[PDB]
Amino acid sequence: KIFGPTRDWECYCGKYKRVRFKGIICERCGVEVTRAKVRRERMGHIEL
Amino acid sequence: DSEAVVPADAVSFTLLQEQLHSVLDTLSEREAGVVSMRFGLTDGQPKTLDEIGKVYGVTRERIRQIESKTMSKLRHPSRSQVLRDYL
Amino acid sequence: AVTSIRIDGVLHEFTTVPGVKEDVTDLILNIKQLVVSSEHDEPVVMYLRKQGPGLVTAADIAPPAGVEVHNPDLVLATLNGKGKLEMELTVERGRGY
Amino acid sequence: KLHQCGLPKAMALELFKPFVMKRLVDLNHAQNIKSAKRMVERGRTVVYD
Amino acid sequence: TDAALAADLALPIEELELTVRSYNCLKREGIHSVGELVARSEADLLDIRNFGAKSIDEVKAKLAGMGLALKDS
Amino acid sequence: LVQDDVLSSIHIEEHEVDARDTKLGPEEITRDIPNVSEEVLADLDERGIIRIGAEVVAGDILVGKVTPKGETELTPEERLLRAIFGEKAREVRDTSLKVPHGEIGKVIGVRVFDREEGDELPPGVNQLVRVYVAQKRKITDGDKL
Amino acid sequence: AEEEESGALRFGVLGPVRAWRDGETLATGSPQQRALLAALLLREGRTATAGELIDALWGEEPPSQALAAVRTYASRLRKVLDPGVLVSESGGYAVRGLAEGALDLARAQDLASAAEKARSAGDLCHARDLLRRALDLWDGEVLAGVPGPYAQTQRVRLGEWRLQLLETRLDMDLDQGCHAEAVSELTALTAAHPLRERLRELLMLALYRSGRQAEALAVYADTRRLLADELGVDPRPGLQELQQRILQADPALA
Amino acid sequence: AEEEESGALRFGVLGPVRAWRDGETLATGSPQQRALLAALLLREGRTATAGELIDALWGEEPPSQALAAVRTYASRLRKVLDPGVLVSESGGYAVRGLAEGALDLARAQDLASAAEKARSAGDLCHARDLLRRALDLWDGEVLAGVPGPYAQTQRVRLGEWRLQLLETRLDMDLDQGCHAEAVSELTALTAAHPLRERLRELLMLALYRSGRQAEALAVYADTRRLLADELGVDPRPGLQELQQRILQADPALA
Amino acid sequence: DRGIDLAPRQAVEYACEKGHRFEMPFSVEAEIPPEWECKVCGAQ
Amino acid sequence: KLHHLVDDKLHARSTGPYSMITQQPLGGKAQFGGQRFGEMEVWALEAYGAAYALQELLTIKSDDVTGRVKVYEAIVKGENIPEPGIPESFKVLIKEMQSLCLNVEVLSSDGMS
Ligand SMILES: [Zn+2]
Repeated sequence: KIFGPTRDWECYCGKYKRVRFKGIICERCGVEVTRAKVRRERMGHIEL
Repeated sequence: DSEAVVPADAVSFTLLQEQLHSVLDTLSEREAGVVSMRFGLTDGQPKTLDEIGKVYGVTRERIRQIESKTMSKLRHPSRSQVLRDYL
Repeated sequence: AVTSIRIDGVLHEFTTVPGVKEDVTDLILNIKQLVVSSEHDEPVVMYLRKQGPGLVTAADIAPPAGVEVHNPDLVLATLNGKGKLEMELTVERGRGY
Repeated sequence: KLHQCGLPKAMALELFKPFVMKRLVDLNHAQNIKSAKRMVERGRTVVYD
Repeated sequence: TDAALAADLALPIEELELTVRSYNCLKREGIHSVGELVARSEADLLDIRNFGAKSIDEVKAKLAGMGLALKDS
Repeated sequence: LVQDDVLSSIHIEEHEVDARDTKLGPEEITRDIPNVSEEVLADLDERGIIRIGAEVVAGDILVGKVTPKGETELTPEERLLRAIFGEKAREVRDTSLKVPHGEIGKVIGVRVFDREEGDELPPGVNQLVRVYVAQKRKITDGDKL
Repeated sequence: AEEEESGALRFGVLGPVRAWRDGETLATGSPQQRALLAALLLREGRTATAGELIDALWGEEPPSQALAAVRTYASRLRKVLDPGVLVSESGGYAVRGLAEGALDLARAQDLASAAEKARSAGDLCHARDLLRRALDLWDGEVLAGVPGPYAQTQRVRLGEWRLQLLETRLDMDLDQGCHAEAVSELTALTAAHPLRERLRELLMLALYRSGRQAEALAVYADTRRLLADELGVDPRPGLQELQQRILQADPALA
Repeated sequence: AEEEESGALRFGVLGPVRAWRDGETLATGSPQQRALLAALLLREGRTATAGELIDALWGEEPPSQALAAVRTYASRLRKVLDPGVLVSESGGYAVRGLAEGALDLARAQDLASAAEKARSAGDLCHARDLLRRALDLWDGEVLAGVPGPYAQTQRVRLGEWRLQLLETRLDMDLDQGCHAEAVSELTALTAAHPLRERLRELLMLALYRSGRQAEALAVYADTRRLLADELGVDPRPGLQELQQRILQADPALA
Repeated sequence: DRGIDLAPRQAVEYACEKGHRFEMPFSVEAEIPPEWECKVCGAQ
Repeated sequence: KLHHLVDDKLHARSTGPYSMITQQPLGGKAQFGGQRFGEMEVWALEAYGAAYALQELLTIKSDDVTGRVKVYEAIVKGENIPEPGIPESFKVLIKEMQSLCLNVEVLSSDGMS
């Protein structure tokens, strides 16, 4: 959800496997459908 | 890493796309049109034989007959070496 | 000179024949020293067969017509009591190496 | 000469492989790129030429 | 006119559009091109087995339709 | 020193592969390698083992192991190509053991271990195969004396 | 008449397509549903789908409502025939309940196989009797009044199958020495069908075994001039060998 | 009939979708249900995940919430088949308990391998019997009435395999000395499929020694005309070569 | 990525108790949930 | 006859396996790797003044994921070599520094990036 999907254009809950509706947010799990290389550039944070 | 893109694979994919467009242009215009929609080659969505029977206006019998004729024509060994190695 | 061989019971040159005191590669080395003459343009297959204890020599080979061994005293292998050696030597006519 | 070096066949094939496939398709020894790669991996004499 | 004669010689025997008898007779001997028949002299096709005068007349009318002639004719 | 076999040596190179039951399923050693010509698999046995004494080259097949499943996201172009040619119904990936580049030799010995037999194996794996390839390297350019 | 079992449903496709029930014909009706029934009958019990049946029977151009037409044809067949014979399977239709020997096609294949086995075993009389009883199952022209390209294809297939059955019966009758009817039937076949030259080769064998020589050479000249005029290719080496064996008076053939 | 043991559950994919439970039928059900059972049958007993089966039934656009649909299809299979013949692992579905001869496809590969082994050994009678048993396996069109482009893929694959199997059958029939049923089958198949070059080469080979030359080259000319009209190219060089050696009439291959 | 038409997207505004407002897209066919997290502070 | 043989010392690369943590090609004879282009190599190429050769050895032929595939495509198709991008290892450096609470931002002449 935070860093990005591990496959290409897939989401965590197993739905939205198709490439056509890219750039949308899944309702079940919130994972943006996009490339797997975005996990090389997306960071989060820890609140202390 | 298995997720790393292989340049040979991408070159093979784009050449497969170009050669598929070329062999589609090789066939007749109407046959190219009907095959472009059966597997939805033109767009991201394939279409059924009843779905294309309204815009073009033919029976299920005739549309599946010309479809199977296109598959048989592409199944001929002449138009195979351009695609057999492409798997 | 001999350019190809075949031994019954042997699938590659790195194994050993059951019943000879040295391995197959040493037999390859001994075959290379065997000098022959052949007037046939086509490859000619000789035959080598020896059974029982003894010492197989180049004279024990069986050459066809138009092929003869010229150094029959050359040692090839040594057979014990359980030695099986059937060998089809091919000779070809050529020059150089 | 002063400006020459001698590469082996395998080295020059693996270094210049994409150029070899491009020229093979240009010289139509193979029908397409995949067949050119197949010949290069197989290593026929036309590839060396 | 070099391109025209090259195209005429390069056409196969299927474009002749004539009877099966003469086509089978010429393909039996191994002839598969119009220029191959052109290079043949009169005695080359007058010695063909089961090749009557009707086949020769039909072939002559055919080539006359395409406008060319035989060798030394 | 080349024609008299003076300076030459036997070089036996060992490299193995094993079959394991992963999450998708267990890979098997077999004969029916997908999407390959029959001539490539001409020197295999029934259980997927290269014959003892089979001459091998770079890129050749030694033992035929098929990956039980890979992720299937077929493009419409590949879908219609599969419809044209017809593809085998089990979806398998060609991850069988092949000879590395620039290596030649004779298969001089094969060793097969099975989980179903009494032989011990590491956890997870089911079949383990070892293939020895031997070449008689002669002296040539670049050898160090 | 000895196999006329009570309650057995029999069908015939070697001639006009008809339905027989206990020796009584059934109202087949339209020739088009007859074509559909023959399409299901010619498979020797093998099933089919509706789509392939329509594509094979109705050519490239079916009308806009072919599915309702084939459905009502099959429904009419369901009234006229037994309900259990015609069954629905995955949207397709098939003929079931066919007993052994009821269909003329399956009986013809079985008798041909039995004749081949008897010929391999040396029983020539049993083989010729079996394939003469099988040849009596043909009711003239195959598929009378049956339209469609499929009808033409199986018409040609059954015609050449009958012709080759007659050819093998003819050659083993020549081997049996009964040339009197064989010569007349060979002449009738050559007059009817000038295309299958194995029949003329059997005619050469019959003429050589009969005794006359000059007429055989006249027939050879006629065959040669026809294969020169309409074909023009050289004669087969087997035909030339047979001709030179006839000319050399080989006592082995006589 | 000799392999009908007690407790045997026979499955069939080469013909339509059916189940034989010691001689009595089982209702395989919906066309999508038939496709699901066939897709489990083609995989010789994988645990195949739910998404893969969903793709196999429908392809690119399966309805979104139809995972429970495939669940209730699995329930249908479990209540119409044995409770233990179908077992689920990690959400995947798997049919086990399939003995030898239970699947006609496994028997088909077994018969093909046995025929290949007999051809390697040079035997003819046993190989002919094996392929005679193999040609009795298919019943009509394969995978009758099942949706899914996946099903189309194994349909065309099994059809092509059947084409090469009949090519081998006709080839050994020609080489062993069978011509009449050979030319009958070749004519029937070229009537069914007009654009196969290999079967027309087989036509040329069969008619070349059975006593038929004019219609063979007529069919060849028709093939050339259709191939020029639909493809506009030249046929394979092996064909022209086969027609060439035919023309000089070599008796070497007699 | 050539010739592919993206799904239509709608803008739905989410507001938290701390007053943070952010815009993120939803698919037209996708159901709109009234419950979501905050991009700034993670509040409801 | 030493064991430093020539039949195994030969090793060449066109496009093989790549490292995971950074997108440079990996190394090793058995793994189809690429020869390391060390620091003194870069010093020598600076000394020649050959900016383009050094720049492409550092960007085009390694660690540019949008560059290697495009260059392979351009070579096979026959067109000219495309312009290089930014090596992925520098982006790894930026992401590493940005996680040590160092506000590392790249700004161009007009503005930020
Ligand atoms: Zn999701």
